[PDB]
Amino acid sequence: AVDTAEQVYISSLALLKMLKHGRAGVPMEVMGLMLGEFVDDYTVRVIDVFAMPQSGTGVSVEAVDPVFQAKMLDMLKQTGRPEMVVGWYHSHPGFGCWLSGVDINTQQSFEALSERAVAVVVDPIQSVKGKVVIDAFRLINANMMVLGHEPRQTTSNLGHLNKPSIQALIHGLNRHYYSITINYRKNELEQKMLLNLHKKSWMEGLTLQDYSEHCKHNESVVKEMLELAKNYNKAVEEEDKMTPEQLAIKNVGKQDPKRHLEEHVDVLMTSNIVQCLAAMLDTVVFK
Amino acid sequence: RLDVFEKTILESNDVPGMLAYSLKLCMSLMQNKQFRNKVLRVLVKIYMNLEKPDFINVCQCLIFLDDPQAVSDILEKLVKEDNLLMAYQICFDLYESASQQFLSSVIQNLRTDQTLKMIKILSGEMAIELHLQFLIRNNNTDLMILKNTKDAVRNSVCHTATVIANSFMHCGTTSDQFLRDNLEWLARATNWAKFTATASLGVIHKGHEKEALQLMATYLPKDTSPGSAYQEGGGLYALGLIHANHGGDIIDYLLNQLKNASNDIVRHGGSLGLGLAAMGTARQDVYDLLKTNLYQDDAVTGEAAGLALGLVMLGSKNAQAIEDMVGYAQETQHEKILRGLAVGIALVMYGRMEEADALIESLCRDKDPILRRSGMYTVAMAYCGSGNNKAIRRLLHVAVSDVNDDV
Amino acid sequence: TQFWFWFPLSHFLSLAYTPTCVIGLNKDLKMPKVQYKSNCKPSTFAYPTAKAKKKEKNPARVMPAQLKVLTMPETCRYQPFKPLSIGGIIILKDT
Amino acid sequence: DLYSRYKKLQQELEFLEVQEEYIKDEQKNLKK
Ligand SMILES: [Zn+2]
Repeated sequence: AVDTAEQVYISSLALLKMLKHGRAGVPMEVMGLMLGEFVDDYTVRVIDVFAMPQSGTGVSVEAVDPVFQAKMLDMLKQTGRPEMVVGWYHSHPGFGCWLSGVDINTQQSFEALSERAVAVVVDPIQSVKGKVVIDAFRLINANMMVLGHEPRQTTSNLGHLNKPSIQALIHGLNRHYYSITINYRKNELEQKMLLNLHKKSWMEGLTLQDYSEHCKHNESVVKEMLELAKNYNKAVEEEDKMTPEQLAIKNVGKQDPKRHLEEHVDVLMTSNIVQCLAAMLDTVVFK
Repeated sequence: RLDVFEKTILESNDVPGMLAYSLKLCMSLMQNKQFRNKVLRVLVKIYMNLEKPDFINVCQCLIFLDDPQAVSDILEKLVKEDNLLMAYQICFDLYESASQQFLSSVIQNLRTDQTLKMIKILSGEMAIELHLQFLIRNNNTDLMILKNTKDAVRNSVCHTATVIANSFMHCGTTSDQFLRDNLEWLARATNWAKFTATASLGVIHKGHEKEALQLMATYLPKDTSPGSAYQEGGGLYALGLIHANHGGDIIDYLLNQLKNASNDIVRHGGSLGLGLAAMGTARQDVYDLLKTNLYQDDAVTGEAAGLALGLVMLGSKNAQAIEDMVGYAQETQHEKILRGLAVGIALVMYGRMEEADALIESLCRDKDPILRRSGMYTVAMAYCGSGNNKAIRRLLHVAVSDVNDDV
Repeated sequence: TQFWFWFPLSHFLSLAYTPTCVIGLNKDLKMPKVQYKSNCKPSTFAYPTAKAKKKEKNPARVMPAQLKVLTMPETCRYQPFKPLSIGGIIILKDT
Repeated sequence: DLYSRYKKLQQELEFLEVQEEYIKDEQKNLKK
């Protein structure tokens, strides 16, 4: 229909609430509401996420208890920030994350309250480490198919939408759905203290403790895996000396003949762990 | 050294133009402006002490050294000399090369025959209408190309490409034949191909002084009042597309039309056209309304202000303007304001070679991807033509390192 | 370069187009009539020999590489006294 | 021509400086 620039802001707590609540109830689509602030025409800013309670034991079925609305928003009024609801979410846990018939069913009833209340889909399965996968959508009408649907200001967002993407059925659901870009702004305070946590708190408390424990390893436990290393670096070696012989025998470097390889580099890296933690001994133990 | 170089040009050699292509060498590989002027200023002392009359070299140093008094000196001498044939080249290459502050500051020295000549040479409109006359008498185009690219009909953004294309191939011709031949295909897209059409009208009319306002009086917003917002908002934008680089009654025309207008649909073309006609001219009284255009607390007119707030102050680095821009674009909640003022703070600094670096380090510093991208545009614009390898290091370095795609 | 975020930024490209025409004017307005020569072959001049011919002032369109293969008219009436190495407006002196 | 033929080589020296600095950071970045 009449479109605008497509842009969705986040909160950093949001994504975590999404993944936790969509993981803890995984095989059934778990309803959840979404809370934020309509700043303007084209950007929407979710700032808070609270999950919905569950009901009877069936896929995709959803409800909005209004006493839960009143009491939850009341608690968030006596919490420091009360703000306006901005939409909702659930998961499509086993697939390529398209809104189902029940999803568009609650969308045509939910769209009469808010215009740009954006439906969002988290998936805790098709993301491993380098995917969110954040996936939000927006419903189109059927009355305005006499008119066009195609102003699409700031053209980059659409061409960006077609790349994160697959299916025959998403391709069948470019009707009734046009997505919207999601991006991420991060507090440098929060970024730096998450860096504190996950580049400092993977090192452990007082920080001497586990390195002196490695120093405990280096004179009691290492010699056993050094015996394992020496037995490997005899047994693997007397047959990997057959390998340049057979390289001279068969061809100049053709296809893979069979199972084994050199594999020594990994065992040598474990020996490098041995020497570095043996270097730790002088440093820690003395002074 | 200056004076042993003065000794080498005071020799017993047949030198037609070694003192011209060595000046090309002086312009090509120069380290700083601290040494270019030290070479250049005594060369024209020996040129005005040379027996043969030579005007291309004093013209060269004149447009280089940016002196609003030496041009008036030699122009006074050539108008006193009573030959307008030799007081021709200096005057029109003078109008061609340099900036608006230079000509508009030497115009006082020219009115400190001789009164009509400065109007002939410093207004310089007639050269623009001469090439415009070349553009209307010379029409080598094709409609069949637009037929082939016309009957590939899609209701998409493609309308904007078609109207910008037939404004491309019909620049400076002042002919609305694609408003003659069809009327309903133009009226297919909403508000945005319509702004693009009413601005393509201005693209057809670049450098067009005579029939400008009376040709766009069809689309003045106070009489017809179309239901489309940017359609009535695009007239002043097309006027600014006409009268770019020069200020006339367009400044005093839009200056009260941007006060009493509609809501923030008309300011987007108005301030763009007003700072486009006043581009590089450092007009304070458009910067004044650009201040409230900045503080409208809206970013769709924030981009109006974001373009124009740099456009009016090209190459000036008004130290309070940098403060205004970066001190409004930190606490804002939008992004169009950020990117418009990004372009603006890039545009205000232009050809400084060292003087932008205090700002460049600050714009490199911030966690904002928009503002790092802004520093990239600023180091792009302050170093136009700079073969110096100061910018390229951090430039291509953050082209390696940074995580946003647009930066 | 950045035209997505404001679609009217396809319009500033008209200011990038520059005049490339070989002019010459003997007074502030007067147009004489003269045709001078080029040294190239008449097929690279096309924009869909012993000499090419140009205009008398409208001026003639020109190639940025054909700015040096021109020659001022030595046999006709009006002659540009200044060395003509680019287009644009110059003097076309009568002898 | 030796003024030109000597002055233009400083540009290429600066270029080799630039790329020798550049491919190091490229090589470090590509493992990430
Ligand atoms: Zn679902």
